[PDB]
Amino acid sequence: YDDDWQYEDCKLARGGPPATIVAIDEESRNGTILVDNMLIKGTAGGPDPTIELSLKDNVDYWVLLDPVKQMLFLNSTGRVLDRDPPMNIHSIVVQVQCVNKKVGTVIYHEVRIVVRDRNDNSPTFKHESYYATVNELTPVGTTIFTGFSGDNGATDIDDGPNGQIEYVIQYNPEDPTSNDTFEIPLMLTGNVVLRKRLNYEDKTRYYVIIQANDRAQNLNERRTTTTTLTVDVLDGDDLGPMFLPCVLVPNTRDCRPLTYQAAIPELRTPEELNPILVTPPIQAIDQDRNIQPPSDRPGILYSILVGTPEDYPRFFHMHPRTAELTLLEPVNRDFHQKFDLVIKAEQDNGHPLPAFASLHIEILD
Amino acid sequence: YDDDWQYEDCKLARGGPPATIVAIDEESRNGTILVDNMLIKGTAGGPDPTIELSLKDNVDYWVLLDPVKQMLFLNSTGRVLDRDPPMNIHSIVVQVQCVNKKVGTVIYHEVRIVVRDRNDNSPTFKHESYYATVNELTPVGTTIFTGFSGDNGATDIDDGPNGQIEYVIQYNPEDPTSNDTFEIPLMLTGNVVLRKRLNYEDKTRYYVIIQANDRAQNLNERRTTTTTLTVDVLDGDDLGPMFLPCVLVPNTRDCRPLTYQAAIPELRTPEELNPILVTPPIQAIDQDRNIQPPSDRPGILYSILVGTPEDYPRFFHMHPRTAELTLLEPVNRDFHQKFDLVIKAEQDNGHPLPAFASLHIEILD
Ligand SMILES: *[C@@H]1O[C@H](CO)[C@@H](O)[C@H](O)[C@H]1NC(C)=O
Ligand SMILES: *[C@@H]1O[C@H](CO)[C@@H](O)[C@H](O)[C@H]1NC(C)=O
Ligand SMILES: *[C@@H]1O[C@H](CO)[C@@H](O)[C@H](O)[C@H]1NC(C)=O
Ligand SMILES: *[C@@H]1O[C@H](CO)[C@@H](O)[C@H](O)[C@H]1NC(C)=O
Ligand SMILES: *[C@@H]1O[C@H](CO)[C@@H](O)[C@H](O)[C@H]1NC(C)=O
Ligand SMILES: *[C@@H]1O[C@H](CO)[C@@H](O)[C@H](O)[C@H]1NC(C)=O
Ligand SMILES: *[C@H]1O[C@H](CO)[C@@H](O)[C@H](O)[C@@H]1O
Ligand SMILES: *[C@H]1O[C@H](CO)[C@@H](O)[C@H](O)[C@@H]1O
Ligand SMILES: *[C@H]1O[C@H](CO)[C@@H](O)[C@H](O)[C@@H]1O
Ligand SMILES: *[C@H]1O[C@H](CO)[C@@H](O)[C@H](O)[C@@H]1O
Ligand SMILES: *[C@H]1O[C@H](CO)[C@@H](O)[C@H](O)[C@@H]1O
Ligand SMILES: *[C@H]1O[C@H](CO)[C@@H](O)[C@H](O)[C@@H]1O
Ligand SMILES: *[C@H]1O[C@H](CO)[C@@H](O)[C@H](O)[C@@H]1O
Ligand SMILES: *[C@H]1O[C@H](CO)[C@@H](O)[C@H](O)[C@@H]1O
Ligand SMILES: *[C@H]1O[C@H](CO)[C@@H](O)[C@H](O)[C@@H]1O
Ligand SMILES: *[C@H]1O[C@H](CO)[C@@H](O)[C@H](O)[C@@H]1O
Ligand SMILES: [Ca+2]
Ligand SMILES: [Ca+2]
Ligand SMILES: [Ca+2]
Ligand SMILES: [Ca+2]
Ligand SMILES: [Ca+2]
Ligand SMILES: [Ca+2]
Ligand SMILES: [Ca+2]
Ligand SMILES: [Ca+2]
Ligand SMILES: [Ca+2]
Ligand SMILES: [Ca+2]
Repeated sequence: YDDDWQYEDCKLARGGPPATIVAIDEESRNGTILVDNMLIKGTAGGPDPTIELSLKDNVDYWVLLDPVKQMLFLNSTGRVLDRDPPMNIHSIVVQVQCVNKKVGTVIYHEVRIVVRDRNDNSPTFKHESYYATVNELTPVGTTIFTGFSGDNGATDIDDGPNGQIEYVIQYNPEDPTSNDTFEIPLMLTGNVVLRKRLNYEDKTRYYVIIQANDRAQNLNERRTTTTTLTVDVLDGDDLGPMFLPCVLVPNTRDCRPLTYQAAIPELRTPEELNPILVTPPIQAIDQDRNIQPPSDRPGILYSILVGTPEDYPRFFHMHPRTAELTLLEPVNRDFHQKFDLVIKAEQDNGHPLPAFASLHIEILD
Repeated sequence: YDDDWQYEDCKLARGGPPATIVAIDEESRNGTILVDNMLIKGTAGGPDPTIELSLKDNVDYWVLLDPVKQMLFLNSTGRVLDRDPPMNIHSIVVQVQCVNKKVGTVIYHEVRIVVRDRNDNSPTFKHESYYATVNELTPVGTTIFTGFSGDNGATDIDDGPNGQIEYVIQYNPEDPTSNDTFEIPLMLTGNVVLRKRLNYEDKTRYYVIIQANDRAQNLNERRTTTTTLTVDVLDGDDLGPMFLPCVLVPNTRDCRPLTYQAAIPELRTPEELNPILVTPPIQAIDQDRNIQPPSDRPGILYSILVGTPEDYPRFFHMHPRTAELTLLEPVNRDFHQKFDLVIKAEQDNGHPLPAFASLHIEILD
């Protein structure tokens, strides 16, 4: 038991916890009052003080004390009280030491100054730009970009909601359909989902403007940074062959074929006549003009699909890769005056998507 | 300093660490020798022993001691020394207590029996079966199933390689193309990737047999469990309309249209004649017969694409949704004897994939 602790000098004349806890905003002005009055019993002033007050553990001298008023001030001339990196000052803790002069006892009064975050930083993207490719056959609802994952996206150095990031697509006045074609359903991840079906024939590149905004409680205080995600559409196999030559029908993408022509002298043999010349030459090309890589491009199979009269298979053979037409036996014109055949060109990859053209063959007297 | 510790009795007559460390396989027989000889100096036998030996900390009585031979045995009658759950006995630790009888000193000799894992457990799948759906337009290389993720896959309760799981596709003799169509490139995840392009018209369900095997060092000792991943293909919009009626060309999927027919009496007015009857009625349907959901199904647009003579737009109008044909002005047969028109039916969804049919119109005297 000690009689020296029975005094009230050096003890706090307030309710609450032993620590004196206060809060100020980061980056507060020099001279900002931290504690207006410590409320420590006793007097440090006068010619016969009963107490002596001083600061201990005043790291980097952030706090100044007036021992008579028992007032603490922020010392920040020439510097900034930054809560964010690189400083990371989330609180300032110091001790007010009080000595009771009558008996020499010492008491420390902790002071904790909580430094409140301001939203003084904007999101920064890891990269200057972002890029994705998407095959045009990709179904709607496919997640086509995850490139903000694993901190490759945006970071904000503020605390709490001030540092939380939401990714949102903006309307792009320079590419008005991009915000209709793509969506970010989960703001917290920034992953981009295909919202509308693509068509390589119509549009092959999109500029998707993606903002990253912080979540400050006050909308007027939120900060925003933008990036562009460039999406290139890759040509997919949604179209089949088209015969050449063709004429485009005005106001359409339908390039219609001609009727191919051939003529066979009656009674001459295949040895004499083959190969049978067709005018213009039968050819077709894939309406998908930029399939990559080249090894994914299909071959085209040519055939005589149907024809009139229906005995044409007795007389004609078409090479399936070259479309070369050969005669199989001599033609007696008493029995066979002409043929009208339908030629098919289709892909050899299980997705035939055929085109059709007519071939007229005259038998000559 | 104590003279009582200057004796060799109760100390180990061997090199190595203070703990006596040995290993046995899990599930070892009752009576399995754990330590053949503790090598403790002194004699516990005879009528004047210099030491006394006993076991301490013998949890659940797994160890038996012969104090004279200094031999330890496994006590496992009626039970199993299981290293795996539910027992989880990875080691057995007991103390051999030695008392030096001349001076009463006590020394404990730790014995650690490491229980080695056997590969006595097979992988178990969380679920009886697994299921995925895949739109047929999905590009090759798409990861189409991740359903083993987050422990929804297979678990093995053995330790180390004995408990590691590899997921591998097996050839399915009941569905021989499924192991060609899908692949698991990362054995450790079991995620399934589309390896070959789908076609709903050809195949709509696959049974993919997926084994989960453990990684026991000896192939003969590895354990395997199988599951089936059922994959259903969803019909996608890769095909356009087809006109009806049609006749299928033998050995093909090409259902060719007829030439539609109409006849218009000369000089009668549109009021008198409309609508112009076409035989058979012009109709088309989507060659994709099971697009889901119904709201994704496109409408069909009908039009007169081209025609001869080329003044037909002065005379005829086709309703784009119903294909109804109307006359726009009376027809003078001195100037117009017949028309041969090409009708197009295409989808209205930006992927027209058109079909074409002929329409012959006679002007009647
Ligand atoms: C900074 O604040 C302290 C405390 O009020 C004050 O003593 C000092 O004069 C101030 N310095 C300047 C340059 O204003
Ligand atoms: C105020 O802070 C600055 C920087 O730490 C320091 O140089 C100065 O000595 C401090 N002033 C006082 C009165 O503690
Ligand atoms: C895209 O931006 C425009 C203009 O702000 C807006 O009308 C439209 O609703 C947006 N589209 C989507 C899918 O949000
Ligand atoms: C089990 O093993 C111990 C130690 O060898 C032995 O004493 C005991 O007889 C054995 N019990 C049976 C039932 O074999
Ligand atoms: C052997 O283990 C069983 C099960 O713990 C126990 O009942 C028995 O008492 C033990 N025997 C000895 C000799 O310790
Ligand atoms: C599928 O299984 C068969 C038979 O084992 C085998 O020939 C074929 O190579 C396998 N396919 C793939 C893609 O591994
Ligand atoms: C693609 O993946 C994202 C998640 O990364 C989903 O949000 C989306 O629905 C799609 O499955
Ligand atoms: C920055 O600006 C964007 C709009 O461009 C807001 O969404 C955000 O709240 C912040 O004010
Ligand atoms: C991201 O995009 C927005 C809108 O174009 C710009 O305001 C910003 O400067 C950044 O380029
Ligand atoms: C990203 O880049 C696009 C142009 O490529 C801009 O329009 C946008 O403002 C952002 O800087
Ligand atoms: C997406 O990336 C392209 C370059 O690949 C840029 O041109 C565009 O501005 C956007 O950043
Ligand atoms: C789908 O996603 C898996 C990983 O989950 C990849 O292994 C695969 O290449 C594809 O991108
Ligand atoms: C179980 O059986 C499979 C083959 O079906 C092996 O891959 C595995 O090593 C284990 O022996
Ligand atoms: C998984 O599939 C394999 C092969 O069909 C079977 O052997 C096993 O019983 C399980 O059904
Ligand atoms: C999974 O299920 C299929 C049949 O649905 C079996 O063939 C296979 O053996 C496994 O049991
Ligand atoms: C995949 O799932 C189907 C049922 O949806 C089963 O029929 C098949 O055996 C496999 O387990
Ligand atoms: Ca700051
Ligand atoms: Ca801040
Ligand atoms: Ca911020
Ligand atoms: Ca294409
Ligand atoms: Ca193609
Ligand atoms: Ca076991
Ligand atoms: Ca085991
Ligand atoms: Ca195992
Ligand atoms: Ca389809
Ligand atoms: Ca369709």
